[PDB]
This record gives sequence, C-alpha cells and structure tokens, in this order.
Amino acid sequence: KLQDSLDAGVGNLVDADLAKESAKLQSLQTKQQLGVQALSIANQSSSSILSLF
Amino acid sequence: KLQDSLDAGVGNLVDADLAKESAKLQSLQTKQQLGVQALSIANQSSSSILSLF
Repeated sequence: KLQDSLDAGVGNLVDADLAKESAKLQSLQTKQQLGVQALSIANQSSSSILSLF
Repeated sequence: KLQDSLDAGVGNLVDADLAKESAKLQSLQTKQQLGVQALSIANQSSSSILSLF
C-alpha cells in the first residue's frame, strides 16, 4: 500500500495534462504556418526599386 | 461420562457455525465478482486521449 502511495505521489509531481498540450500544439502549429507566410511577405520588399531605373 | 463432557467442551471451544459461513460466502463471492468488474472499469480510463491527437 505504501509503495502505491509513493508512486502516485511522484506521478502527481511530474506528470502532464495531455488535453491541454493538444490545444497548445494546434495553436502553435497554426502560428508557425502563419510565421512562414509573414517572413515570405517581408522578403518581397524592396523588389519595386528596379522599376525606377 | 467425564470423557464425553471434555470432548463436548473442546468442541464448544473451537467449532464453527456453518449456517453463518454460508451467508458470508455468498456475500463475499458476489463482492469479488463486482470487484473484478470495477477493476475492468478502472482500466479503461485514459483511452480517450488518443482522439485528441
């Protein structure tokens, strides 16, 4: 009985909640996809200078 | 006569009542059958996490 209590206590200390990690993973994947597109938008600046010359 | 008295006395000391043991046995068998089912119910927890990923 004591060993079961100690195992449960350590698990309570260091375990995670995967239900929350799923939501965080979804939001972060969407944000990374948006960040790549934002970097692509930022790269195409200064390309309009060539028309002046 | 004395030997009969002593045998009856020892029997009175260490004998059981089987009428009560029958009822206790029935209740304990039912409780064990319920305990196996309860353990089976407890095992199937955390199986719903996989749907989140």
